[PDB]
Amino acid sequence: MNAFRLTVEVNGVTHATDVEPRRLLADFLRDDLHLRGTRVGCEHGVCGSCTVILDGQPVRSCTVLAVQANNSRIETVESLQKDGQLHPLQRSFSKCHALQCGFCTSGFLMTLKPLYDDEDVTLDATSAREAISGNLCRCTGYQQIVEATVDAFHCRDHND
Amino acid sequence: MNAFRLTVEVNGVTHATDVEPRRLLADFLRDDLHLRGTRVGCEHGVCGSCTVILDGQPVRSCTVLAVQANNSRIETVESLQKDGQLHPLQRSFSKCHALQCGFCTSGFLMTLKPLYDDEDVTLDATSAREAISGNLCRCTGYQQIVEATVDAFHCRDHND
Amino acid sequence: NRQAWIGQEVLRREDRRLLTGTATFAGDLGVPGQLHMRIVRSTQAHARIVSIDATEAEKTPGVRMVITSEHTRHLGSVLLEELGYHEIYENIEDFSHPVLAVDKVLYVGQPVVAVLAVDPYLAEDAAELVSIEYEPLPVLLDPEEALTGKVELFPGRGNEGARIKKAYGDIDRAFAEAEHVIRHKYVTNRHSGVPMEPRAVVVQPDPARDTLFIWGDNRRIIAKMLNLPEVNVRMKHVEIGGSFGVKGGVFPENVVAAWAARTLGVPIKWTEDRVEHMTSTSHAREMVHKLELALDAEGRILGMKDEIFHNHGAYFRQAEPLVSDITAGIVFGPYRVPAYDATLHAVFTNKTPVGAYRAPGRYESTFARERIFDLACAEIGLSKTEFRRRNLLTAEDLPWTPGLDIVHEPYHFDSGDVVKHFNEALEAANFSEWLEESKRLRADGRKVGVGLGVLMDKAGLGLFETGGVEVSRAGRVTVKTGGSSVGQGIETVLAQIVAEELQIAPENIDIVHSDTELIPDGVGSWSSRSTVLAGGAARKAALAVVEKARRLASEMLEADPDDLELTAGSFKVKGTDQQISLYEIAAARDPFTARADNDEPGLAADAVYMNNAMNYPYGVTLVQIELDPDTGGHRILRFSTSTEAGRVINPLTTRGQIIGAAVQGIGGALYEEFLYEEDGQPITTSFMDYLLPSAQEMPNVDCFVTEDAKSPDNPFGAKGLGEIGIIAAGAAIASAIDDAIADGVHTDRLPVTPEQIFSRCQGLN
Amino acid sequence: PENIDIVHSDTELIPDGVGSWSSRSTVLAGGAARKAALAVVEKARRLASEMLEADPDDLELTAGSFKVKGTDQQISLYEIAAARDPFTARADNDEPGLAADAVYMN
Amino acid sequence: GVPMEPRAVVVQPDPARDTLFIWGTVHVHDNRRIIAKMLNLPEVNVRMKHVEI
Amino acid sequence: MKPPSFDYVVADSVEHALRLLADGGDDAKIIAGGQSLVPLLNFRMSRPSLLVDINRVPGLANIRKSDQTIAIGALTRHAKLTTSKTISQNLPILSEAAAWIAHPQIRNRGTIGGSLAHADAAAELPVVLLALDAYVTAQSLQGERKIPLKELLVSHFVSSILPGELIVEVNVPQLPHGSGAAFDEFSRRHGDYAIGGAASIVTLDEQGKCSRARITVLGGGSTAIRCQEAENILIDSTLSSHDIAAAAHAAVQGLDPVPTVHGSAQYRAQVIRTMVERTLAKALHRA
Ligand SMILES: Cc1cc2nc3c(=O)[nH]c(=O)nc-3n(C[C@H](O)[C@H](O)[C@H](O)COP(=O)(O)OP(=O)(O)OC[C@H]3O[C@@H](n4cnc5c(N)ncnc54)[C@H](O)[C@@H]3O)c2cc1C
Ligand SMILES: Nc1ccn([C@@H]2O[C@H](COP(=O)(O)OP(=O)(O)OC[C@H]3Oc4nc5nc(N)nc(O)c5nc4C(S)=C3S)[C@@H](O)[C@H]2O)c(=O)n1
Ligand code: FES
Ligand code: FES
Ligand code: FES
Ligand code: FES
Ligand SMILES: [Mo]
Repeated sequence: MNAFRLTVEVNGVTHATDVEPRRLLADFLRDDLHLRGTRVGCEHGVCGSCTVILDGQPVRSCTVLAVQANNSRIETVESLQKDGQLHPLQRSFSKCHALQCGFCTSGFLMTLKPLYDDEDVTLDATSAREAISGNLCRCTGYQQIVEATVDAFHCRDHND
Repeated sequence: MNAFRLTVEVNGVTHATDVEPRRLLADFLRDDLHLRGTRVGCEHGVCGSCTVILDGQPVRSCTVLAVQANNSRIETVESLQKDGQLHPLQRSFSKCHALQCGFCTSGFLMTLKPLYDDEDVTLDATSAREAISGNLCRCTGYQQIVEATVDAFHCRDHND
Repeated sequence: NRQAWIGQEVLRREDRRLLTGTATFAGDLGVPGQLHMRIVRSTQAHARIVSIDATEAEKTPGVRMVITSEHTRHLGSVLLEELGYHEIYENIEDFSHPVLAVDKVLYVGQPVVAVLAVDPYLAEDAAELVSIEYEPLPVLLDPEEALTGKVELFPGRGNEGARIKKAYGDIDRAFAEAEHVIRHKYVTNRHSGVPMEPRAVVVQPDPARDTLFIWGDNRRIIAKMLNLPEVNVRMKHVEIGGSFGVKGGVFPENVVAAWAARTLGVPIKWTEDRVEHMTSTSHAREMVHKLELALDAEGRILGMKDEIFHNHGAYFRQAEPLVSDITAGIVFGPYRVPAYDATLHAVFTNKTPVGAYRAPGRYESTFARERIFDLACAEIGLSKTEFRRRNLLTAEDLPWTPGLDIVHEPYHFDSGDVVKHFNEALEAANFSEWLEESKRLRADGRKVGVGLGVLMDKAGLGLFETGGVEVSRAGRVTVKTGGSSVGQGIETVLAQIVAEELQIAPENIDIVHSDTELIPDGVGSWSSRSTVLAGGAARKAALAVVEKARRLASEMLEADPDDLELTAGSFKVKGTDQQISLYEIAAARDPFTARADNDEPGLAADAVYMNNAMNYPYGVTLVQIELDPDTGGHRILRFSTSTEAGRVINPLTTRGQIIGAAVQGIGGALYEEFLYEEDGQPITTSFMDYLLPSAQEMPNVDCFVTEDAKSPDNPFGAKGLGEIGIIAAGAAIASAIDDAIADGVHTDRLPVTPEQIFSRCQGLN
Repeated sequence: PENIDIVHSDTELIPDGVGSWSSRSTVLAGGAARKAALAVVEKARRLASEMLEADPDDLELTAGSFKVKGTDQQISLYEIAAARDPFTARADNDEPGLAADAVYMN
Repeated sequence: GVPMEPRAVVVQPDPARDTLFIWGTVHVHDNRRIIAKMLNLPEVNVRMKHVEI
Repeated sequence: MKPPSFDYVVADSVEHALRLLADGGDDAKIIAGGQSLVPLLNFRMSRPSLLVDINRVPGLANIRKSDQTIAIGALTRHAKLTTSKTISQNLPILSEAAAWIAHPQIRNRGTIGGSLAHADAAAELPVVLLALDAYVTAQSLQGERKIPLKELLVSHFVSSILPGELIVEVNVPQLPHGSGAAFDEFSRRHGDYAIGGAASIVTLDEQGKCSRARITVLGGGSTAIRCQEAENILIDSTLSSHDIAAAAHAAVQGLDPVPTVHGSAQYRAQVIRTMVERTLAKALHRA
């Protein structure tokens, strides 16, 4: 029982706070940082929603103690939209109706983000399925998600 | 730069918490010891509502830094009621319509409490007025309060 | 003119909330002074108790209180089911916890003791330190062994469920007057929804002589048990992340929270552990089916028959036994069925209490039938396909008020199939089929299978569903509904329906639901209901505002007239010379003697209500699997489920429902089962054991195949759709697999494990 | 008056109200409360005559409940309301007001 | 008047943008009508909550 | 869902770390990725006294072609094992075998070191590494031990590491110029823990004869298993479909699989397989 002084940059914003070590990063991000965007479904790195960008790499915010993120950059689904506009991924996710409840949306979107931002590769239906596969959904059947991701990557590259 | 650990007894329950020195007792007794019973009207030891029992003596929770109250017994309006049954002071206050808004009720009640609990004195209209005078009300004005306090002291002593 | 909204692919309204992270879920909610509740659950499947009073829990600093049965049992009483039929036997018996047991325990997962701490960590910390004394008791697990003594759950007279029978026509003389008679016993899984959001409840009391605020319309029960009404509600809107009928209605956790929040005046928050979910929440699907089938030399049905045993788990939640009543009603689906005996047992075992998972009783029954069919098509050798072609509907003989005690689903009265023609669906819904047949080109691809789905969607429901329409000032319209947004895009469907009738873009309609202060009364969204019902409300209201306008906006200007050109968003008068907008009317009429809108559904004589609404959708599912004869893995090469349904309000979101529903069913067919060791201990509790379908395994393919044939008799004639995708996903896979070996349609017990696909070389010997 | 609770200034329950200024709220809002409570007595006494079979004349009718006759049986005012559940209806009143307002003080 | 409670307001937005909750004490608490028009987000959606004064 | 209370210290270097837990101590544990330890804490299935985060020690995530071996630091993520030096018909097999481990989001924080010292009976890296005759250097306070992979893997969730004794590096015999290597796995869902899987490597004598071959098994006992005598069947042979099948049939006959909800004992063993059969098949293709 002795709190640890943590320093983390969330969505560009720096933070300084005492946390007890045992607090999971997911719960840290939701409380008191009050970014409910990150969602928790399973409890052992499966569900997907959990997923956040840590230092450029998508990792589960739920198999990582908050204290382990000290002096590191973290990005959540909150950081996608910039100035009212929805980031291309979100825009195409709506264009193809790639979501129904909401839970498996932070997870997929953040998994797809660095993949998008880096110039390669294309994502075709087959390679698209393998990409999102690290995230589970109980509403869409992925069919539309797989269709959604592909659309996002066409307006990206071969754009007209 | 400087945190201070309080060890204070409030309405029986002892609390241990770190607070910045400049926070006033009133603000401390409302956050995060969510005892909104204590009310704040003026800001300089006048309104009355402010008033709490400190170590048996009624003092303003508002001219005392929360930090000055370390290792001391504190009681608020929440502490009158004992298992549903309103403390007689509260009863006569309703029996005589000694309150309309609510604000000047913690203040008066807590001022009157130790006076009640100690075996002396009687309170007659004249000596009753002098007692409550340390508290201001903008609704009654006092006539019924003075009538209320007296009633409370008759069922107290001579009492059939 | 103008354009049409209904039947058009409109990007749904709920999207932006969820994409950005503005969307609030019950778990996201925080309230100052909160107490975090952790529930100490059962670790025995069956036992009486001699509990401790921790003490060592209450001792841990940061623990405010610990709730035992001492508190909750006086009271409220046992959870309280629902309307209002079915009160023909007398339970309790069950309901569930209820609310905390200090007598007997009836399943691993049952709430025994609740703790209350400052953070959720200290809650689980101290909950551990609670010690409960147990005396184990003989553990029931098999539905058949349940009813035949010797072990009992409700040691009084009870003792093990409800018996639901349905019959008419002469079953036996039909069985006597037949050449070929077919028998078999089928056994079905135990799944549930297992949505991505676990259960969550937040309660805020107004401790001052008042109410309760609840986040997570069945206020009605909690209100009653606490004896806190007149409500005094106050259910607050939060978006939900998957019900599939699992999150159901009232849980023990729901009422403990309210009680404790009330008797303390302290905000109380509860969020469910996943392990908790897999052992605490609505199970389903577990049924046994004995089936007798009578046939003439032609092969048409002369009658069905036999017993069904529903493993209800330990108690009666919702359904109550609505599901069990429904199942016994529609095991016959869409067929010529002259007569049958249908006798159903709602039985109990030491398992998580059963609720209504997506299309409850339909996945279960639809399996048993399309498998007792493939078996007749084996024993008479007649083609599996044209059996159904020979023997479904009565093209001409409609309305078809069924034989046996029917409809009675759940009750009063009739009923029958007046929804469109059956077959030219099955006929026309064979794009790709007969060339999907061309196999094997001697290979290892093996599979082709069919399944059929009627659905008691509709379940009126019923009798009504409230709605309301508000136009005011700033260029927006607000629609209140009794329904609930669970993910099906209800807030959008209504947005279209209203937009069409109101002549205004749906980007301007906002939809409000499940705020009980605002919406004093309403039903929820059950058995594929609300679009006809809650949409019929929205129409009725939007049809009232237009008459409020186009008759009292007649007076605002000249004249009556009354006129040509009804609307383009406004009303250009008697020609194209100018007009009053529709918002401007509303802007005018607020302090001036009246108010500017409508909530027309309804009055003392009800509205909107589509009354016992029948409305049976139907279709086929078409499946081609590939098998790997050792390993026993599989690759579903082709998949296509078919559906005829009313008007189809939104093609885009309807596709989501259909595709989505199927994957849940395919998941049930080959992936999902709740497993239990001999002592009643649940095994599949994490996510590694309970296998939800993932992106790679599922067919890249799902063919939307919907047909708008005869509309029913419920305005703009529509149907329920959110449950038809799943129905046949069981029956089709199984028949596909048995065609895929082959040695003939002899599979019963679902799901289909690869170990079972170790008929591999028991195919060679 | 103990059994009666009062809710105010919560615009979700109360989409429209005037307020409280210029010594008014009794004859206005109390005048609202009257013809509301007077709307139930018909909604109830009418509804009670249908519940038993006696017509709207009885004893004189208050407990608050319903004594027909003198002095057999009775139906409480709450049981009437509890009975009007999802039976095709609703057990309450809110008649102030419409177009050509209510309450009427001009 | 100089009453004992000074003026106080609390606003919680539902960023789902649908609505806005005001436990403020605006003294005709049915004069959301002004705030509504002003902000141009009328008229429900500005849902006022009860507080003692 | 919530872990128990424990204390936490960030390790600055190897020795300073080895010290920090020792006096910790007794039941103090180290933490790298978290991907097995953290889930265990969420289930409260392990309650340590303090954690020592070695994850920030600078000299531990290296890849090196060192001499006759290939050196791999213990903090090397699986994510890297998929995309690395791994070239030259000296992939050698890892990126294919590390590809079966769950999903990118896990592979992104998981480490080779921890995965070994944890040692699940279905852990993939051990199976494939034992086929490569691995060599783990576990530095401790007192000295520096070197454990062959046959000795490291004790049991399910159990390694031959005495409390302390941190795995620092993993080395592999470089192999074979030239040869073929393949790994396959069977699981109801891709990326899940396998029912049964195999890792087999063959080296060929110009042209069709064979000179050395090594085979291992996933889901055999409580650990990865050498199919030593099945290897002798292969060696000196034509590599037809009459010795592969025969090797496999004898690569199983001695196993004691433990039944699971997904696996029956014989099935599991009978799913040790043809994983052997098709892995040996894929070992050979001009490779
Ligand atoms: C959904 C899911 C699926 C998974 N599937 C698989 C799978 O199919 N196959 C598989 O192999 N794994 C799987 N894993 C987890 C697997 O164990 C990780 O690859 C491994 O834990 C990587 O993390 P780590 O090695 O840093 O150990 P972590 O648990 O991340 O870190 C601490 C661990 O390191 C251990 N350790 C002990 N001594 C040392 C030392 N000297 N140096 C470093 N670490 C040490 C400790 O015992 C402790 O458990 C899965 C995990 C999840 C959440
Ligand atoms: N975009 C839509 C959505 C629905 N419908 C149909 O119209 C009615 C409106 O939906 P609703 O009344 O809510 O139907 P249910 O109450 O049966 O709920 C929908 C159905 O399908 C579902 N879809 C879901 N999707 C998501 N993402 N999450 C859930 O929890 C869902 N839960 C369910 C559940 S439960 C069921 S049973 C339904 O009959 C539906 O078939 C439609 O035509 N177009
Ligand atoms: S819930 Fe934490 S990773 Fe899926
Ligand atoms: S909608 Fe429920 S998880 Fe995708
Ligand atoms: S405000 Fe502190 S005494 Fe009046
Ligand atoms: S202060 Fe306003 S009523 Fe006494
Ligand atoms: Mo449902």
